This record gives sequence, structure tokens and C-alpha cells, in this order.
Amino acid sequence: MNFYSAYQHGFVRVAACTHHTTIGDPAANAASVLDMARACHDDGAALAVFPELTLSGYSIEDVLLQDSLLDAVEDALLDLVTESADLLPVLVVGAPLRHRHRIYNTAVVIHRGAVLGVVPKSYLPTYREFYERRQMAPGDGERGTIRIGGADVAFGTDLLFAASDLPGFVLHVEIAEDMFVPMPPSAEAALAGATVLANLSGSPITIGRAEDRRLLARSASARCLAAYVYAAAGEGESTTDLAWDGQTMIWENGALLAESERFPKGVRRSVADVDTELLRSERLRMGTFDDNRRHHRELTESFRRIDFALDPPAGDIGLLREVERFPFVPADPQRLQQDCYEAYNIQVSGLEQRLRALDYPKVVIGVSGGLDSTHALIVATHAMDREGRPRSDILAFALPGFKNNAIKLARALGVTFSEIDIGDTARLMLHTIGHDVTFENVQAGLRTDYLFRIANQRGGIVLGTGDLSELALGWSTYGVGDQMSHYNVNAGVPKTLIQHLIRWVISAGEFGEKVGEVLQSVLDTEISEAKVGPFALQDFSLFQVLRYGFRPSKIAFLAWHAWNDAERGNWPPGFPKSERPSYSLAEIRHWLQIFVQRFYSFSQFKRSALPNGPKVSHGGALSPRGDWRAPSDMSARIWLDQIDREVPKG
Amino acid sequence: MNFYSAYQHGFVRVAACTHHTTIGDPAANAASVLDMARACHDDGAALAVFPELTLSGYSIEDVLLQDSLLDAVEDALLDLVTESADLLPVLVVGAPLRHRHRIYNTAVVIHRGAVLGVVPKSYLPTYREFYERRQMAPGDGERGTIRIGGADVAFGTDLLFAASDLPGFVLHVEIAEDMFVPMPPSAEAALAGATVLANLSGSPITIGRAEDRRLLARSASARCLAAYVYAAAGEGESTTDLAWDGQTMIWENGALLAESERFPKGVRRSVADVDTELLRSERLRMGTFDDNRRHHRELTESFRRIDFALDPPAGDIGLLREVERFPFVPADPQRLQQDCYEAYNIQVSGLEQRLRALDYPKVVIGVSGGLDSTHALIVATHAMDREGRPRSDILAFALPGFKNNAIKLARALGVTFSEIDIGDTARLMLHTIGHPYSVGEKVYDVTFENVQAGLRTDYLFRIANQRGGIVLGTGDLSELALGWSTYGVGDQMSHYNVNAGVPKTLIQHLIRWVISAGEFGEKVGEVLQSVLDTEIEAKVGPFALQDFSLFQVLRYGFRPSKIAFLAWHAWNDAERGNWPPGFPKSERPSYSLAEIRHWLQIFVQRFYSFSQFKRSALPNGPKVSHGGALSPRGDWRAPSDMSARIWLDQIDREVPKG
Amino acid sequence: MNFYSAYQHGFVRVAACTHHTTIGDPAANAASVLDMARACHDDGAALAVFPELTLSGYSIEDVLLQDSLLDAVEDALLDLVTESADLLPVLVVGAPLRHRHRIYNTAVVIHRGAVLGVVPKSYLPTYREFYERRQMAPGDGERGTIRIGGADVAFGTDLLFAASDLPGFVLHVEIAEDMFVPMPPSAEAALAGATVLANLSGSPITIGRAEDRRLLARSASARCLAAYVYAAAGEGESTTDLAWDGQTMIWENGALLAESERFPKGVRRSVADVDTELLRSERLRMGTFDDNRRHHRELTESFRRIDFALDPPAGDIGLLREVERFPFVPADPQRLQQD
Ligand SMILES: Nc1ncnc2c1ncn2[C@@H]1O[C@H](COP(=O)(O)OP(=O)(O)OC[C@H]2O[C@@H]([n+]3cccc(C(=O)O)c3)[C@H](O)[C@@H]2O)[C@@H](O)[C@H]1O
Ligand SMILES: Nc1ncnc2c1ncn2[C@@H]1O[C@H](COP(=O)(O)OP(=O)(O)OC[C@H]2O[C@@H]([n+]3cccc(C(=O)O)c3)[C@H](O)[C@@H]2O)[C@@H](O)[C@H]1O
Ligand SMILES: Nc1ncnc2c1ncn2[C@@H]1O[C@H](COP(=O)(O)O)[C@@H](O)[C@H]1O
Ligand SMILES: Nc1ncnc2c1ncn2[C@@H]1O[C@H](COP(=O)(O)O)[C@@H](O)[C@H]1O
Repeated sequence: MNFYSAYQHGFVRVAACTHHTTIGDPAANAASVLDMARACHDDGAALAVFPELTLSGYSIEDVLLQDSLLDAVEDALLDLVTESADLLPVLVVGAPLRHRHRIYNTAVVIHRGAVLGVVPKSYLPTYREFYERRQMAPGDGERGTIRIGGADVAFGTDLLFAASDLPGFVLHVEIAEDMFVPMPPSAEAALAGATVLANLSGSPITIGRAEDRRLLARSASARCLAAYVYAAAGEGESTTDLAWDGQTMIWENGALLAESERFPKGVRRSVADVDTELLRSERLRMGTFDDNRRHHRELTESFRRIDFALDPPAGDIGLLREVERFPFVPADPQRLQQDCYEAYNIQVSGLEQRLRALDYPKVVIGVSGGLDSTHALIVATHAMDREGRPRSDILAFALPGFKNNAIKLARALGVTFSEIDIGDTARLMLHTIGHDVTFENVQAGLRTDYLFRIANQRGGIVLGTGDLSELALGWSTYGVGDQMSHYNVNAGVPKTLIQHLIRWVISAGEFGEKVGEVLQSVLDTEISEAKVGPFALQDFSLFQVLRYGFRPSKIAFLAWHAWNDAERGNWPPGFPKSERPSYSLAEIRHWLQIFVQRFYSFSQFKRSALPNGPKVSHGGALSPRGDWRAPSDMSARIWLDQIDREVPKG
Repeated sequence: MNFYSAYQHGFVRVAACTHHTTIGDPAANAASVLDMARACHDDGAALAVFPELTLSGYSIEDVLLQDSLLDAVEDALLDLVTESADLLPVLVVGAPLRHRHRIYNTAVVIHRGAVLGVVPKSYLPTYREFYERRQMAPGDGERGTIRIGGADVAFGTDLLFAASDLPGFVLHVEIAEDMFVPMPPSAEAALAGATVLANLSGSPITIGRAEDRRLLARSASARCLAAYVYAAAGEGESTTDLAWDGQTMIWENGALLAESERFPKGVRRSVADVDTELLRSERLRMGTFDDNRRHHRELTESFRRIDFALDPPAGDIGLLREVERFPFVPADPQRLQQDCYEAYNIQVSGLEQRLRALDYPKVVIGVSGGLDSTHALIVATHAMDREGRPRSDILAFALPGFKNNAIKLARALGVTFSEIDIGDTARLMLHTIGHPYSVGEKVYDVTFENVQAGLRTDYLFRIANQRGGIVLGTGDLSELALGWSTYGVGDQMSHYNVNAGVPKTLIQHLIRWVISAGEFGEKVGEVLQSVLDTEIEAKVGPFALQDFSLFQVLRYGFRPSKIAFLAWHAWNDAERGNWPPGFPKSERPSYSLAEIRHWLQIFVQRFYSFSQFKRSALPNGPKVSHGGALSPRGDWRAPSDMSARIWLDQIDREVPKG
Repeated sequence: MNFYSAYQHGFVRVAACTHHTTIGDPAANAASVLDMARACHDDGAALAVFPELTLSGYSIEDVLLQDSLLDAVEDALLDLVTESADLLPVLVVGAPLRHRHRIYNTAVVIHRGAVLGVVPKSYLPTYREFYERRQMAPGDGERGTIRIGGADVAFGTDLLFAASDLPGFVLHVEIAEDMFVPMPPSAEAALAGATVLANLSGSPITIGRAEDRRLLARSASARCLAAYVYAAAGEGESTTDLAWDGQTMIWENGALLAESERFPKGVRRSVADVDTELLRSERLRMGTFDDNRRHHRELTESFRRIDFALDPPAGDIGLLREVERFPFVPADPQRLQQD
């Protein structure tokens, strides 16, 4: 396998194009269309979508009904079809075409010298600035074939274009208004199998209309778990009554992959790599999507499937796609602030309920001066405040065995602080056992043991502080040890997020300037990754595994694109340059071997008996009662073997 | 509410009746039917099912086609209907009735002076000793109405008789052969709602046929999550070519509630209380049952529902049902022997897999001399033997704080044994914590108890790390139920729990079974027997009572007053019902309502509110009982932060003080 | 004619196999499947039924949704298909397979180098210890085809596999829970023609469950006048929350032909000679069975019949069947006392 090929990792390269319109001149439009398709071809694109009525112009009104115009459109269309014999992508081009009694507003799907199909617009707006039913017939409910340059090709609203060599790529096409009605053709098509939904638009621009386009193309792509590929008309359409902004865009399950300049000078393309495996993984897990199909079975079973062989380029063509280094940490500051606000209020409100339900017990917690326990102590405090409970009901413990930040934060917040040296107890235990992991574990164990007994003694509960990345990797001490508690507030927060939560608490500043300074000190001081690898890379793989179940080679491909060059892509706030590492393939490959071994084989038993705590990230959590049911007794051989066979050594 | 009324606890009393046949003489058969129905009424029955072609006799062949016979049947049927005005139960009576062109083999459903409906047999056997298509027409596909004594009443294979005051009682009726075809009318009727399936049979007896009847009525009742009420013809049928055994029976979800004497002299009845709530609870939970209905929706939606008001007796009429004292421990020795063999092989095979998967680590376990840990050590040994591992890889520990059976069993099995006294460590820990006892105070609270339980687990765990072993849990299912364990750092935690799915009441019989089988040898046998004798904490109540409630809650979700009723019927008299093997008379307690009520308050509080958090973070171990287990990854998903108020209030309002 | 050949007297030799499960490792499971299939071949068996989700392991939960796992299953399944080119028996193997939007819990029917069909479980328990709807889609009402290693093969709950040279052998396949609902797929298939009903089961063992299996597989075989061939998962399934007893069994019109050791150490097979003429003879005489089909004609006419040529061994291969000397006098004393 070619590891650097996007097509070999399930990507499909898609283009929404806005061409130069020459109204009433099909050969001119076709020439503009041919030039942009040759570009999409050079880019290795599999699909190029053009605007509504591309070949005539959308704005020409009663001129659509002129024989010479209709005739010119057919001739021009046929020329394009001929030219497509040497073009890689499927081209989806608008044309007014005659069929039976009328003309239809159609998209012609063209590929490698043939027309695969012809799709008529279903819903023809005849209100406000739109007059479409005057010239054109509704296509909803039309099936059968249409004759195009001596051949009968499939015609109708029930068509699916499936790549026989790219099973993840199933195209449905609809037109402009089709997307705006309470039950759009594209939503039935997704249920029936379509993964990529194209829209050819005219869409005269009005104040606020671009927002409406986005709202509907975006929600479509989220509701239908699909890529949505959208092209509107631009320069050249008539301005007798309307203006045109040429907007093009590509959405994937709710996220914007690419858009182009509004009101441009000259032609514009959006080009993106769509991840068919992402779409496939979401559909795999959301059972209710398939239930919805089954409830509408007669609607969804009636589609006709037109097969074609794409034969994509096999080499390196790069990756036209923003892959963030931190799935859990948005690079966009306004987004990351939102995430932090939500994470924090999840941890707090979850603890508050547990405390209300237990009639407000004291809160016992071991504070070491580290990031996790520090953050947990802040969570605990806010929870107690919110519930009108004295901060002295928090019992914080230093438990040194064989920092000041700890006692300072505690003092600054005004919780009850105390120290208990576990060394002598550990010595006694080591001796009694006749005594590495055991040495380490005897101390970790006695910490938990003490807290638990103090909790019994003082009418408290022990607060866990292990974080999501530690659960993922089994980096914790099971049972009698830090893995155990009465309630875990960090269980759902990945390590890479924790530092930004603390930053957010500081920046918000409701704990006061002292607390602020201590927390800032914790940060400066604190920033294991020796033996389990850098947490940036493990949190990366964790997301891919937990959200999508992607195979290891696909994970390596994504990580390498995100991390391999520190200069490319954006970093979140809070990364000075001395701390913007870049990773080689060899490194990514190494830590990924370690990740699959620890995640799939070693660590599950530790997750299996997990204390309570709230789920936090949309990426998922690792509760055996929630997002992650798995065997405690399984080997990781197949994952290790996949890496061995598919990921180059470096 | 009347706590002693079976009807108020969701029971329906049902009768399968075999009457005296007088072939060719409807008024005589009717008179036998009326006499048994008056009995079934006196018993407070809600339903009385009779045999196929009751009113004419099943065996009369072409005489069925004689007008005087057909006429006599109608007159006799109409007399019954009139008499039923003063009878409590719905009567289901067989009759050849004329409809359109032919006679149908039918069941007439009669209630309080009206005919509620008429059901024709669907499949008429015309092979071997059966000739039914010669005289009678197939009823499959017939709908509409039939005229009976001046009234149009529902006729067809699509009928459901629903009690308007007893929602759990929905009756469907089929006939004889109907139950034997690959897709029987009653299976569709169950999907559509029927909870009680009646079968009128003729069923000439042949060698082996009684077994076939049972196999099909039983599997029916299990697949359809229903009661199945079956009545065959007996004395009086013609013996020109056949004989008749009069068999009657009542099945409920796979279990036999009642059967009557085969080949009797005189009439016979089976009468049982059917638990509609048990049926309701199983349908509530088995989602795929409802999925099956949805898949056959056009079949299942077309049923016609005929409503009637039963108005059952409200007082104490007893409880015609065998309620076992020990849901987890069958009183039948052959049954209990089976259950033990299975429980034991479940425990062992589960541990073996964990051991194989961990490449055969040592097994660490704390042995106290008690029932649980003893049994666990036995389990562990057998697992190691089966995997061909040396018994010395089992590391057993005595861990005295502040027995010999323990060291003896260890020595007898040949596992590695050792002692570690946790006293000093506990002393140090109590002092470090500032607990009054480290200063001499005789304060033996939860912290004092817990410091010791904790250190036990803590030691085992560190030994496991040190010696490349895993810690075996030994807490049992009843302890998980009640939260009777020490959470987290304490006996609740381990690497693998073999007893997690076995209730306390079962454990002692598992040990007995291991002794009785005797493959560990006579020494081990003697030590185990000593553990039993020695070992046979009621702040949580008698485990017999809590295991009882646990089964009701975990399997059916029954309300507390229903549980009290059941437990009182099972436990209140030590002379009635059977005890399992191994209960000398000095140990056959009987409980009062007041007692049952007391321990039940404690059960609901502990089960639904206090203990879930301890179940929530549970080690791995195999499910054992069909009653269910308590793994939050398996049979029991529940909140760790809920109150038990409604349960406690239900007891307060519904269960008498004594 | 060869008087000593069981195949010439209307017998079909059938095997229910419980293999060594390696959870999450399809090439290992396929290797255990291939070894047992070679044995069934050497025995002259015409059919070998394996347990539910054979190729992945039944007990792996969310691991089923992992691309590497789904991928490994496909590669392993295609290796088996290739190996089957030299194997006599039809192989019925379990596999989680992707189709349309989801994965289905399926049985793949394999024969002489081809996949004859792919059958999805219809009813997916999601109660008590079972969580199937979480990972897998219900197969009831699915028809059409599925693409398996470059070919379109029949997919759905409506399939019959008929031996073109052994008219009495018509196979229907269902899965686990399918057999436990009031109106099971297998009862409509019998009405439609199936004489041999296979069941691939996971079936974690609980106290009393073995009795439930028997009651339902036995009553199914008696009600449907059929052979019922049943295989449950054993050693190697996860014991995170459940245990497994590896039970296999073969029923014929209400009678047990063969069963294997519960909780065995190592792999186990039941192997029996099913008498297709016996089944044929009972259906010939019990007219109400055909009446029942006619009453459900639209249900029963819709099945698709996939034809294959078995070409069984023609020589003496003995007779794996208890033939009592006295049809009228049972050799079992408890039974004879009853009679
Ligand atoms: N599948 C399975 N099912 C049941 N038991 C299983 C098991 N696999 C191992 N076991 C048993 O469980 C035990 C091993 O697990 P465990 O007791 O946790 O010990 P283990 O994971 O081997 O070691 C804990 C490690 O976590 C690291 N740690 C922990 C806590 C904090 C920090 C820090 O950053 O400061 C680091 C530390 O480096 C240490 O190396 C052994 O008894 C083993 O036999
Ligand atoms: N809902 C909830 N979520 C999270 N945490 C919760 C909680 N409710 C209490 N807690 C906390 O849990 C702790 C109380 O539970 P836990 O630590 O287990 O202790 P707890 O159940 O209060 O006491 C143990 C009891 O079990 C009996 N016991 C123990 C061990 C063995 C045996 C035997 O002989 O078989 C009997 C013993 O006599 C004692 O009465 C407290 O620290 C409390 O604040
Ligand atoms: N020296 C220490 N004193 C008190 N608590 C500690 C100390 N070291 C670690 N902990 C606590 O032990 C848990 C796990 O930390 P660690 O083992 O350092 O990753 C957290 O709750 C820490 O606060
Ligand atoms: N004296 C003891 N020696 C060894 N193990 C014990 C001892 N006491 C308790 N245990 C362990 O703790 C479990 C719970 O019993 P207990 O803690 O005594 O309530 C037992 O089943 C043993 O596994």
C-alpha cells in the first residue's frame, strides 16, 4: 500500500466550482466549465459540482423557451460529454433539457465520456423573486429514461451514483430549492445510501441569504451524516433584477471543510478531501439513522443505483484537509473558551448532584501539586460554593512518601489542609511482604487506603483525579491505588485539555488573584511521557479510536499530517515556540504500537471497575457503563499486525 | 387494599376441566359441564376450559352430521348460557355449530349470561386415526359473526377476550391440532396481546402422546410468555377405535402449575393461580418479543378485542400456587444437583479464561475459614487443575487482625499457604488517623472495622503485584445486593470475582455438592464438611429472606407488597411446602408477616438507594443464576444516587403491620 | 445401487461444531474453523454449523465496531471461502459483516469455493446480559444482495439452500434469539420447504439455560417436522461478565440424535445421520402442516431458493445413528416402564 495516498485512506477529493456565466451562450459556458474541470482533474478530484442551469445561465427567464437556446445547450452538453473521456472527475453540470412535454431544470451527471444520469429539480419556487414554474416542469415523481445524444440514460429524482472501486462514495444530486423544503430529496437519498450530497444552486444573493444557505447545507450534512457540496452562480448572471455572489462550499457531518470568496472577480473553486471513513463510522454507530431508513423502507428501497469506476490517482497528492493536532483542544480561541466553559460546568454540576444526594458529605482529596489534583480541587471548591457549603468541608491532604503549590493553593482557597506522611506505613508494609512496581504501588495504594479511611472516619467521600488519557492507557494503580475513588471529576477530561481548563479558571478570575497566582505557578512548574509516550499523540489516537474506530494506519496518516510540521496548521493558545514539537512518522508509529497494545489489550480491566463521574467530550468517555464496552481479556495482535504491514518504518 | 386477596396481587385463578362425556347426548354433557362450572365458581375461578366438542362428544364421527344431534347441541348450549348468568368464570365449551354451509368444530366462550364469541378450530387433522375434514369445515380465515340463540356474536380465529377490570388477563382460544402446526393461531394471538392461551382438546391417547402434548403446551407457554391451559377428553368418549386419558394441565412461561390424574375414574380439574404480573414483567423486558410483533404487524393488528367485566372475589381465597422458599435453591434434589453442577462449572470456566488470557498468573486469595472464601478456593483449585497448572501457584493467605479450617483446607489441597497478621499495620494506620482506639478507646465503629478490611485487600493486592498474581474476589451476590462489603479499599474490590453471581443461599449447597461428588478426596471432603458444620450480621436480616426479595426484584421488578405476599405464602409455615436437601428441622424457621415486612423495608432501602455505588465499580466475574446478576455492565443498570422513598411508601400504605 | 451407503438411503450427515474462540482475532478463529471443517469433510458430512459470530468472537462488544476488526473478519472469511473449494460440506460460519449503514450479525453459507448466501440475525436481544442492538442492526425484512469479495450474493432472512442432487436436504439458517420468539424465521422456512434448520448460537450459559435451549430446539424440530442443528460458543469467549459451555446438539422431529460434552476442554462436534425420508414421510401424512403453509402463502412463497450440488460420497461410511432393534419396545427402562 501507498501510505501517502489520500485515496488509499478512504478520502475522496471533491470540488464545488463557480464558473463564468455568459447568459444565453451555452458554448461559452461549456468552455468555462471545461477549463475548471481540467483543473479539478489536475487536482485529482473525483467530483466537480457546477451551478444551477450552468449551460444556459439561470437568470434568462423566457429565453429558456427559445428553440435556438435549447438547441445550443444540447450541442454544448454533448461536446462536454465527449471531452470528459479524458477527465478524472464525475462532472455534475446544470442544463435546461427537454423531456416529454416540457423542459426540466436538470443536473447532468457526466463521467468519462458518458452521461450516467439526468436529475431534474423537484421543487420550483414561484414566489417573491422566483418564477421557475413559468418555464420549467417539476421533476418530483419522474422516473424512467431520457434520450441524450442517441442514448437512453436514467432520468429522475431517485438516482444514486456509486463508485464501484470506492464503496464509501455514493453520490446523490439535488437542486437549489430542493434543499429548503421540510422533506428534501437528499434526506431520503442519505437513508438509501448516499454519502455525498451535491447541490447545484442559482441563488440570487440577498441580505441574509448566505446565512440561510449555510444553516441548511450544514444541518443537512449533520442530519444526514454526509458530505454536502454546494455551488452557486456568480459573475455573468443577469442583473436586470438580481445580484449574485458565486458562493461555493463543502460541509462534512456539520463541519465546514472549505468555502470560497463571496463576490469574487474571476472563477472560484472549493476543493476538499472528504473522509468517507468518518461518515461510514458515524453511520455504523448511530443505530437510529438506520431505524429511520427502515421506517421509510418503501421510499428508501426504490432508488436506482448507477455504477461507475472512478480509478483515482494512487500516488501522493497531499491532503486537502485541516487536521488539528489536538482533537480535544480547538485551535480557535473562541471555540476553546466555549469548550472550557462547558467542560468545567460538567465536572462541577456532576459533583454537585453526587454531594446533594449524599446529604453534603465532606470531600476528601489528595493534593500533590500536580495539574490533575489541582484542577480537581478547584472543581470541588466551586461545587461547594454553588451548594452553599463551607469550604472547610473540603479535606485536602498532602501524602508524601519517598507541592508547596499544594499547601499554598489549599491555604489560598481556605479549605481544610493537612499532611500525612505514608512512609512509615509503607516501610512496615514492604517489610511484612518481604520486599519497581511493587515499591511504587505500595505507596500509591497506601495513599488511597488512607483517604478512604479518613472518608469513613470523617463522613466524607474520596474524590478521584485520574484523567481520561490515564484511563485510556492504564497508567494508574488498579483497585488499591489512584484508579479507585468515590467520585471521579477528571475521568472524562483528557490530559491535553486539563491545562487549558486551569488557564481558563485563571483568566476568568472569580477565585481571586492569590488563587490565580498559585494556579499560574502550578502551570509554570508542571509543564511518564517517558514510557507511554507524549500525551499529545496518545490523546490524538484516543479520539480516532473512541469516536470513529479508525484502523491504525489511518490514525498514523492523520497524526502525521497534523504533527509532522510545526509551522503548518494552528496551535491552540498557550504554546510558546520552544513547546511546539513536530513528530516524525517513525515516532508516531512507535507510540501508536504502544497505544494499541495498551488500549485494546492491557488496560480495559482497569476501566471495567470504574468509579462514577460525568462524560465530558463529544469524543466520548471510557466508562464501561457508557461509551466503551470491551473485553478485559483480549489481545491486540491484529492492530499490531496492521501497523506492521501498512505503516512504513519511517 | 386486601393484602390476603390473590386477585389484588395480579393473580388470575384458572381451571382446565375434564368432564364426563356421554356421546350423542348434549343435555347430559351440559349437566356434567354445569356441575364442574359450579365447582370452578365456588373456587373463585375466572376461567374454565373444557374438552374439544364438549357438548356432543368428540368421537362420534358421522353422527355429528345428524340434525337431531346438531339441534340438541344448540338447545343444550343455550341452557348453559342461561345458567352462566350466576357463574363467576368465563366458560370455554366445545360444540359442533352450524354456520353458513357447514358445521364448525368450535369453542363457545360464555360469560355471565352471554356468548362473548365463538372460535372455530383452524386445522382439521385428516390422517392416521383422525378424520375431521370429513365432517367439519376449517375455521382458518373465517371472520364476521355467527347467530346463536337470536344474537349475532363474534365468530373467528382472530378473537381476544380482555377483562376490563383485570388488564393482565387477555384470553385467546385455540383447539387441539391448532397448537401442533409450525405457525399456530395462539403464537400470533400472544404477539397481539393474549396472556392466557386456552386449548380445548379431544386427543385420543396413544403411547408417547402425553409427552408430545407436554412438549408443545410447555414450549408454547415459554415462547409466548403466557399461561397455557389445556383440557383433554376422558371417560365416556367412544372406544370403538381409540382410548382417552382425560389429561388436564396448566403451564406458565415454561413451568407446570398444575396437572390432573391420567386415566381417572370420575371428573377431574386442574386449578392454579396464574401470575399475570410475572407474564407482564417478562414481556416488559424481552424487547425482541415486541420486535417480533412489529415484524408481523398486519397479522397482529387485525385481532378483535371483546371486552368483559370479570368482577372477581375480593377476599382471601388462598393462593393455589407452589411458592418456593428459595428462588435460587430448587427443593427438587435432581434439579438442585443440576443447578450446582452448572453454577460450579460457570465459576471455574470463567476463572480459567481469565487465567489463560493473563498467561497463567499466580492466584492470590484470602482464606478466612468462611463459606465464601472456602468455596472460592475450591473453584480456584479446580480451575488450575483443568488448565494443568501446579496447585502451588495458588497463594492462600490467612490475615488475622483483632480458621484452622482455613490452614487445614489449604494443607489438604496442597496450595501455597501463609499467614500475615495485619494487626500492627492496622494499629499504625489507626494512630496516624487519630482514631480513639490507638489511644486505648474501645470504639469499634465502621472505621475500626474498615481499616482492617481495607488492609487485607491492600496486602493481597501488593502481593499480587510482587508475585505476579491476581487477587480473587469472594464476596457473594447477596452481599452485592445489600451493600454488605467494604467499598473500594476493602473486600468489594479484586481482580476477578468468582462468587459475584452466586447468592449466599446457594453457596452452602455448592460446597455440599463438591463434598458429595468427592473428586478432591476424603481429607478435603472432611475439612469442607467441617467448614459447613462450623459456619451454619443480622443487621441486614436473614439471607433466606433477602435472597427471596432479590430474586423478585431482579427478575420481575415486582412491587414491595407483591413481594411480601409471595414471601409470606412461602415462609409463614415451616410444615407446608418442601425444603431443599440439607435442612435439619431445628433449621426450618418460619417468618411472620411483621418480620417479612421489617426485612423488606431494609431490603428496598439498601438495594435501591444505599448500595448501588458499590456495584457501580465492580470487578469482572461470570453471571450465574437465571434470576440475574448485579453487574452494571450486565443485568443491572441503575443510578448510584437515588432515593428509595416510593418503595418504602408502598410498603407503608399496602403491607399490614403484621 | 450401493446398499451400504447411507447417502443412497436418504441419509444426510450433519455436524454441529464448537470451535476454539480467540476473541478479536479472526485469522485464529478461521484456523480453528478450517481444522474442524477438514474433520467434518473426512467424516463425509454435508453440513457443518459453527457458533454465532464465529469469526470475531461473540462476546467482544464495542470491539465489533473497530475497523481493523471488521477488516480482519473479511480477510479471514475470504480465506475460508478459498479453502472450501476442496471441502465436501456446506459451512455455515458466523461473522459481523458491513452492509449499507451498519454491521449485521450474520451467518455466511459457504460451499465449494463460493458464498451461497448471507443470513442476518432477525431479532437482537437488548435486555438482561444482552446488548446486541448497540452494535448491530436487525436483519428482519432485509432482502437483496451483499457484496462479498467482489461478488453479489444473496442476502436476507428469506433464503433456502437446496441440494440439487439431494432433494430431501433443504437448509434454512437462523441465529440464536431467532428461535426464541413466538413466530421464528425457521417456522416460516419449514412451511416453505426447509427440512434442515440450522442455528448459530453465542448463548452465554446460565443456570437452567441448557434446559431452555433444549426445550426450544426440540419443540422446533417436532413442530416443524425437521432436523434442528444447534451450535453454541465455548472456550475462548470473554469471561468479563459471562461463562460459556460450548453445547452442541442435533434434533430430528422431536428426538435427540446427538449432543456433545458441556464445558469441554478443547473443540467438540456433534455428528449424526439425519434421515431425510423420515422427515419427508411425516410431512407426506400430516396434511395440516401443508394447510398451515397455504394459510400463510404470501409469507411462504416469497423465499428464494439457492441451488447447489452436494455430490456426497457414494461408498460405505457407516451410519451415525442409533437404530433400536425394537421400534415398539424402548431399550431405556424408564421409557419402557412409561410405555
Ligand atoms: N486483564 C487483567 N485482568 C485482571 N487483572 C489484571 C489484568 N492484567 C493485569 N492484571 C493484574 O492487575 C495488576 C497490575 O495493575 P496495577 O496494579 O495498576 O499495576 P501496573 O499497571 O503494572 O503498574 C502501574 C503503573 O502505572 C504508573 N503510574 C501509576 C499511577 C500514577 C503514575 C504517575 O504518573 O505518577 C504512574 C506507574 O508507572 C506504574 O508503572 C497485577 O496484579 C496484574 O496481575
Ligand atoms: N452513593 C455514594 N457514592 C459514592 N460514595 C458513597 C456513597 N454512599 C456512601 N459513600 C461513601 O462510601 C463509604 C461507605 O461505604 P464503605 O466504605 O463500604 O462502608 P459502609 O458500607 O458504611 O460500612 C461497611 C459495613 O459493611 C459491613 N461489612 C463490611 C465488610 C465485610 C462484611 C462481612 O462480614 O461480610 C460486613 C460492616 O459491618 C459495616 O456495617 C463512605 O466513605 C461514604 O461517604
Ligand atoms: N506526595 C504526594 N502527596 C499527596 N498526594 C500525592 C502525592 N503524590 C501524589 N499524590 C496524589 O496521588 C494521586 C496520583 O498522583 P500521581 O501518582 O503522582 O500521578 C493524586 O490524587 C495526587 O494528588
Ligand atoms: N481473618 C481473615 N483471614 C483471611 N482472610 C480474611 C479474614 N477475615 C476476612 N478475610 C477476607 O475478607 C472476606 C470478607 O470477610 P470479612 O472481611 O471477615 O467480613 C473473606 O471472605 C476473606 O476473603
